[PDB]
Amino acid sequence: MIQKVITVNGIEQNLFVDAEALLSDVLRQQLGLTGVKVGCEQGQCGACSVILDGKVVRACVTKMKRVADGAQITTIEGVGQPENLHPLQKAWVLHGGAQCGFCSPGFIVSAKGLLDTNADPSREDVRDWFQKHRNACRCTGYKPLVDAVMDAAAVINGKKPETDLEFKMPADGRIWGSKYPRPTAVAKVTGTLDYGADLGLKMPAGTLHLAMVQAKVSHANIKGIDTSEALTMPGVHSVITHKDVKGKNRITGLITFPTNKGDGWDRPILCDEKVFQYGDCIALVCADSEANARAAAEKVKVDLEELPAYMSGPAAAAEDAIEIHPGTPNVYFEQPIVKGEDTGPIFASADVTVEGDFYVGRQPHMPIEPDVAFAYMGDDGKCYIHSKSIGVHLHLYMIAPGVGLEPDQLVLVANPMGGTFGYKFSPTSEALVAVAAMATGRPVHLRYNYQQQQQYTGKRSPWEMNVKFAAKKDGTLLAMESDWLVDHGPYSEFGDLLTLRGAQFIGAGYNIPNIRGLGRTVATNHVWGSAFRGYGAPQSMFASECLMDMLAEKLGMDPLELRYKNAYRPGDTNPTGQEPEVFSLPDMIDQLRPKYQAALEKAQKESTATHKKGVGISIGVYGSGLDGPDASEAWAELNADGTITVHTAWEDHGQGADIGCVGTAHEALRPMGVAPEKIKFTWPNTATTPNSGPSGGSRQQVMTGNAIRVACENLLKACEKPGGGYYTYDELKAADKPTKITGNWTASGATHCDAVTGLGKPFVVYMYGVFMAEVTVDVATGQTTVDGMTLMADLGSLCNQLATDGQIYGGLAQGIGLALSEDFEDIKKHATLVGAGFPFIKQIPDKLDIVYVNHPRPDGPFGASGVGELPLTSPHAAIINAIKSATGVRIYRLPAYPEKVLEALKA
Amino acid sequence: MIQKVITVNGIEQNLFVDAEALLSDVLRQQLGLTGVKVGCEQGQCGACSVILDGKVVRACVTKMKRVADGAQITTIEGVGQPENLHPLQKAWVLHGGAQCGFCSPGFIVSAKGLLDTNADPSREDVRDWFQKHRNACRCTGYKPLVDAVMDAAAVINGKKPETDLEFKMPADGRIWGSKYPRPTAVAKVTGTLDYGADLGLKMPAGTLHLAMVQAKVSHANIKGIDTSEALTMPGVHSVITHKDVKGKNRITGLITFPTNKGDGWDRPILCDEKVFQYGDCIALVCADSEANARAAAEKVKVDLEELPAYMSGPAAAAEDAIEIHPGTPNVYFEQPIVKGEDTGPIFASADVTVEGDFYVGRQPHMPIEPDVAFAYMGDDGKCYIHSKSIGVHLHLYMIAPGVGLEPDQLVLVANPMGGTFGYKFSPTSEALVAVAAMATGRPVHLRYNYQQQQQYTGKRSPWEMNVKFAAKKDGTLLAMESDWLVDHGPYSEFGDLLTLRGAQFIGAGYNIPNIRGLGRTVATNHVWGSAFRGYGAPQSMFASECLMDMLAEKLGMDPLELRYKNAYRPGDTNPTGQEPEVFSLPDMIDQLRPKYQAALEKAQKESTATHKKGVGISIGVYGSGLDGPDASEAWAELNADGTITVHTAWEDHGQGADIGCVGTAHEALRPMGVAPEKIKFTWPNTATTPNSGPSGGSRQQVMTGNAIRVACENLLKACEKPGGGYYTYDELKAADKPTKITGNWTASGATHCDAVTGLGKPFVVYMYGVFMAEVTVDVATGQTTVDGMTLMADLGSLCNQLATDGQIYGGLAQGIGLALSEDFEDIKKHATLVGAGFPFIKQIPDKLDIVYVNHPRPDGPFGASGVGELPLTSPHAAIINAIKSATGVRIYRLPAYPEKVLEALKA
Ligand code: FES
Ligand code: FES
Ligand code: FES
Ligand code: FES
Ligand SMILES: [Cl-]
Ligand SMILES: [Cl-]
Ligand SMILES: [Cl-]
Ligand SMILES: [Cl-]
Ligand SMILES: [Cl-]
Ligand SMILES: [Cl-]
Ligand SMILES: [Mg+2]
Ligand SMILES: [Mg+2]
Ligand SMILES: [Mg+2]
Ligand SMILES: [Mg+2]
Ligand SMILES: [Mg+2]
Ligand SMILES: [Mg+2]
Ligand code: NA
Ligand code: NA
Ligand code: NA
Ligand code: NA
Repeated sequence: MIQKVITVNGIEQNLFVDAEALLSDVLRQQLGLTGVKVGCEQGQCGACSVILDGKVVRACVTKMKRVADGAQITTIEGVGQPENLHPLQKAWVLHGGAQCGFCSPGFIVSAKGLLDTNADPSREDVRDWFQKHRNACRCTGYKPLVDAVMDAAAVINGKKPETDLEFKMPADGRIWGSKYPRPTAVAKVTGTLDYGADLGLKMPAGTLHLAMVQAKVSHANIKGIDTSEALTMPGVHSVITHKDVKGKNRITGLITFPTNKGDGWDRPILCDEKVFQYGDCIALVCADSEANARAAAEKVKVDLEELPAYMSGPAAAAEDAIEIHPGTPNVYFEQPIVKGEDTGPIFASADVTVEGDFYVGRQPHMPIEPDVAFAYMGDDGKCYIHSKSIGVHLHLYMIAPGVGLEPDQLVLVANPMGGTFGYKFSPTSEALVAVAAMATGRPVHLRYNYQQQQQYTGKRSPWEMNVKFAAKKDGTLLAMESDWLVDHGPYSEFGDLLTLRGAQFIGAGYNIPNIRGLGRTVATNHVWGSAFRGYGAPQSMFASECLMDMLAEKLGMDPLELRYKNAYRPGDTNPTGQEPEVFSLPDMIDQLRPKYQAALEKAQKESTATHKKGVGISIGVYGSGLDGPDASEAWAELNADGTITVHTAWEDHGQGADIGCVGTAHEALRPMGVAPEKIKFTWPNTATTPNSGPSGGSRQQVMTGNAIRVACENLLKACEKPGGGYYTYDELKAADKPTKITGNWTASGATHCDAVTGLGKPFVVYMYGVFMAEVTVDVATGQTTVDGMTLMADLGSLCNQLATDGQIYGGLAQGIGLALSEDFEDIKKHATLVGAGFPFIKQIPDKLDIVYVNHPRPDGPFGASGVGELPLTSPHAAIINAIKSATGVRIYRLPAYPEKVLEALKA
Repeated sequence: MIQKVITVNGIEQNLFVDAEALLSDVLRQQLGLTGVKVGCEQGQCGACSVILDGKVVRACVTKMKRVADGAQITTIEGVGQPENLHPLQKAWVLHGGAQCGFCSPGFIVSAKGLLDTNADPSREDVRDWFQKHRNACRCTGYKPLVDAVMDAAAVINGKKPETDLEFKMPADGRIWGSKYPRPTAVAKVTGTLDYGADLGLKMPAGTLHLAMVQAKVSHANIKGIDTSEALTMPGVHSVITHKDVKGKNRITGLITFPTNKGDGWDRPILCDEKVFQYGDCIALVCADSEANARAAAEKVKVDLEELPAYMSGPAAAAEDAIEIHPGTPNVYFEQPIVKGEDTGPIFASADVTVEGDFYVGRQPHMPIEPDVAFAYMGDDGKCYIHSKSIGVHLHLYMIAPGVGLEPDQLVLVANPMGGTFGYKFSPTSEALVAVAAMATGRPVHLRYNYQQQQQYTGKRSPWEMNVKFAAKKDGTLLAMESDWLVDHGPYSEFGDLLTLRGAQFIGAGYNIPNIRGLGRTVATNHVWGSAFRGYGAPQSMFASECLMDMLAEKLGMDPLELRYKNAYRPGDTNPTGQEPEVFSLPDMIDQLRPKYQAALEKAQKESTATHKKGVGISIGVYGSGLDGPDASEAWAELNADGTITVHTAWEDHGQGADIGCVGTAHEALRPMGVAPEKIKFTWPNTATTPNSGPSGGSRQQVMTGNAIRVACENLLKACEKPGGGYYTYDELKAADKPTKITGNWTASGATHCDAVTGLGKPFVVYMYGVFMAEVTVDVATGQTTVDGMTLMADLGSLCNQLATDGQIYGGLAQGIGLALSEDFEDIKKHATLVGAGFPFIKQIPDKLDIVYVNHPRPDGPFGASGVGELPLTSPHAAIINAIKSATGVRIYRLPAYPEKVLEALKA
């Protein structure tokens, strides 16, 4: 050990440290500076950025031996605090740069380092700086972060007054549609919002820290578990196995389709008879620290009989394949789509036909914050779980039978969380922590490292697809045929539903009267499927939007004009036979057209012999809702202090559940003149908030926004005074009148898609958009650079523009990754951010352009649709179409790795 | 466990707690708010004061179940921070209210609570508030704290501008003699100075926490130790016993007098053959937490043969008594005093003689911070100890042979510390933590609780005394006889030296030509003797100053006038035959006289039948130095940034080592125009600071102040430019000239007192004072209230008036405790603050008056003497003399408990 006397955030610290200890651990654990966020732990994400003697360093890869006596360190806590915000923090809030907020401290500290060395950076200087310092963001697409740095710099430079970094209320007083900052922003930009790992550090002594004993093969029969060496190791309390589970030790898919061949009870909590994928949790070590638990987990010995593993859909679907779940065929679900007339004769007599085979793979979510959860037994006898769940009520029912609790004896709460992008539509760690809390009686905390986040959370499910179009010479679509095979890994939850998405979205955007297709879901031993932003659309629409360009090529037609010819207009129906609710695609195409033509001309002018430029188009469509007559509930309550609490379980991945609540409520409450800062939101809790439903399917703004609107309308009625005006809390309580008022809303016009035909009216609101990608391909290396993305978006009406702009930029960036760099195929190589192709700032163009072409929705609150998943529906198709425009080569199987593009260029 | 969402220091906290947990632990350990100080842990000291929902509460006795959802908590961190100080914090700094600083956060938070309820309190309102809220201070005597509250209130009320709470530099630029604030004040008032327990919380995981296995009988032969049950208990690493000690397992007294009958090696580190007092440490449990170590220590079984214990000096000194240290007589030292002619014949022929038997007991130091230390093995192979040592070099040599290290392989460092008042002139925990660090190889931390602070740190040693005076009718003293028996408990360190103090100080202040006396030191089984502020003078001068009043009474002379007749004047010598260096007692008496006469008249006028008022006088004298030719060393270094570091081992109990250094250096550096904020001090460290010596004997201002002066004079010479002016650092380094310059100083005129006669010149500088106490005695209950104290003080020249005023107020308050309420006689009953008679604010009068009558010392730096121990030399004699004045009764044996006074009143 060594004494080091240094200054941290301007205050002398008399530190006692191991010279080999990591600065991140010292700052977070010894000094309580949990504003230093840790994600990857490998120097790749920048979340742990601190200033050390004028240099921005990653604290997770800086050992204390590198910190000199008398060193100066600054963390986010030294940049500024609530009510003493630095210009960078104020700018972040104003520009909406904190979505999940997990990267915000690190970007802000890094930016202070930049501005201390270059007071007047260009936007490119800012981008170069964040590239060099490895500041990674998965939510924002980087543009808002650069915007914030530039604004702060202007203020620090005296070019602009600091008051201009503070939001100015619009003249109309309306926050609906405005850039009003989100309530959680201040906490996020000051490092004072506690995420799950932060909470772990602040839990009491005697909290047990868990480590997973995980399968290191992909498929096996388990013969035994020996914990004897582990029990002797430092700090170890006990080891938990399936024998300690008090219920069924299975997670239920809950809404497993009747025509699924499996019962939906396939997924264990702790493996008992079998390993089904690499990473499966076989045991939990409980210890006094994460470090001691992990060390001991390495000594637990599992005796396995390894089995041949099926690592792709086609392998597992072979007629000869051995059943992974004995008694259930590996191909456990099929969904037909049968619209209109038989397609065979139409293809035979059509002027033109096209066909393609396409692939979209196992995209990894890559939030900056790896999975983390904790649980404890309450003083009331219930088991409490606090996690990254984005469907607390859903997950309660998925896990309660398995853990052996009745639903009223378990409570799930959503912690503040650093992104999910859908992986948390699935249970991950909740059942594990519940079992351990129940077995020990003690609080327990489980933090995944980044390798576990990659290997042992669910993934976008790969689809192998064949799609065909028949059309007239004038471009009018006549018929479509489709086939898709969904590799869902070993756990069935929502796999049938994901497969149904192919019937709904392959070919969406156009009038196609005649469709014959079939989706099939297959169990494999690769990573299990969890929702990933777009949930079936990125697969489906990659195929159909690439195939539209192939059709245009075969006709000698411009691909934007081919889309214009076929786009939904009154009278048309979507693939499930339902009429669209608004018709904005022609409007959006007409408004895009001159920008597309100019982009084509620029690409022609600026292309060189070696660097070929191209422009690509695609359409995106997706539902806002879960299928059928989805519903939500909210409670609007006048509090004694005159504030109003809007109680919901609107789960916040980081997308803006807080501001969606406040903005929607504000608009609904305008007759009573309620200031936005007087409106409070509630963190999701299954005991004390209503069943608003999960934040999946881009649904909350529509479903919960409507429930909030109704609850607020009902509160206004409850407060109305005879003769005009409104009663105060005191007046209502004195008259023994209610102050907490319910509202509910149901999408009553919706119906589930049929099991035989796929036809129905699954959503009452959809999101519609048109993408344009501008790219450059280096034909010597095959490397593609995306120079610009544009989204024409019809969101009906904006609840909050900081929220929607940010959602779109973030989705576009994930689309660039999906197109060019991302996959989870190689269990070890793709288990790091850099290994799996995470998009760092230079991969995302500064030119991300949005044009809102909003057609108010009949059933949306104040006309709103969702936004969340729209920007990932097909940006990757636009990008691949742009590579084709540039070079003549078509990549059918994502991602467009440089060598793959080169091979195609040279064939 | 329960989730509680509350606000702490204005920030929402999502807390997870045990409902039974103490708020102090939650705030300090879970939230890192080490500004909440914990001392007593029993709700008696107020150090842990926090504001909870507008009420000031003691966090150490507030369980989390009392903290409601939505509660608001404020700690010192929420009051203000460095560079954002609250008016109360600024006022504390300006008024010098932070000496050790350990109580400062709690008083400030408590005061904010006061001012939030009563914006314009009277001084009595402030006192009533601190009484009610149990805010205890052992350093300041409370008056400076009340001063600070009143000043802050005026500012908060708009009656006075906030800028007036900031120090204004004197016109002359001189900080010597000024009220310049001490460097450490800001950290203390903001809770950002880490004391030893705070450091423990900020040490790395894998630091082991120690608990002592202690004797629960006073005297025994040890037969065995069974650790078997303890080793099985939660979190336990190991148990350390004497078998793990690598050296002699004894602490050496180091400077044991040759005529001592013992070898000075009597004190074990870990008991091996015997228990010598209740509380002796027999083993150390090492565990993952203090709580787990303590729980396991309760299960360690010690097999003992209890022996009869001698619990007082007279019992142990009986001719028949069994030797506690076999081979050494219990009476192990005698010091004669033989001055002038044989006293028998002088007593026989004198006009008047008086005699008395007096007792001063086992006063407990009662710092607000209980003892704490830690140790580790450095990367350099040395063993480092960080403790409350106020003599780091001294303690290194006292313990190194016992722990089995050569002196260069051990390093002792003084942590910031919450008071000692001399107990840390002794080793307490240093050898214990060293043994454990060496045995385990791991960092180790040991915190005493308040019961252990009381039972198992050293104490003022009781003296049983008989003193006699012979005098002429006109009051001229002719001769003195003295006998004293010093109960030193079982451990000899500095016991012989303490006994020699009786030869030096019994009768000090007056010309007494003929003296015959004898002091004897005896080992007992009550608590071992450690220095307590005044170190022999409080005992010695209680006897002689009470006896002077008895002489005055027998002569029918006024007791101030009797002192005036006899006080040192040129030509006189002190009891050791040495001439005083200055002669200020007559001056001080002349200046006190009219205030004494007015006080007498007030007492006469204001006395009633039931409440009798009186006025008492005493003189105090004490040396500044350790005996003989004491010395110190300092290094003055010009740093590259133009600051100057003054390197010393001036140990800070809280008295002001920081400001003594800065003020003395500033004065010495004035020719070069060095601003005070440019002068840095060094925390004591045996490896990297010079052997400046211990902060004992009121010596540092004289010894180390002179060394600092010399080092600074030498730095000026090193920086002088030919032709006038001074070179910069850059100019000196370029010329390859030295920048770090030594200075030393020795009290060359001093000699040790003779072993046969007691004569010598032990100190070259003394401190001189005259006390006046004003009291009221309720003759129905025997309760005495001290209504006022005055000290006429000759300190030569003031380095810093905030420091000296505070030292005097603090010493006067300890004198009130010594006189009226304090003892450590009953091992259990006196093991709490309240049980042992700690003076809370209402026991200390707001009227504490100082008059400086400074006679510059020939050998002091800029004329300064010490101050530290002067105010405790005899205030308790003045108080007892005032009780006699008021009521006619004399208390001979302290303390003057009400029942004791009543018994005397009624006899
Ligand atoms: S770079 Fe440190 S946590 Fe990712
Ligand atoms: S806001 Fe950047 S990772 Fe979420
Ligand atoms: S009153 Fe809480 S530590 Fe003393
Ligand atoms: S300053 Fe109050 S206890 Fe030391
Ligand atoms: Cl057909
Ligand atoms: Cl391909
Ligand atoms: Cl490649
Ligand atoms: Cl004699
Ligand atoms: Cl008495
Ligand atoms: Cl009493
Ligand atoms: Mg500022
Ligand atoms: Mg038509
Ligand atoms: Mg190749
Ligand atoms: Mg202020
Ligand atoms: Mg004389
Ligand atoms: Mg009695
Ligand atoms: Na901590
Ligand atoms: Na792993
Ligand atoms: Na802590
Ligand atoms: Na004890």
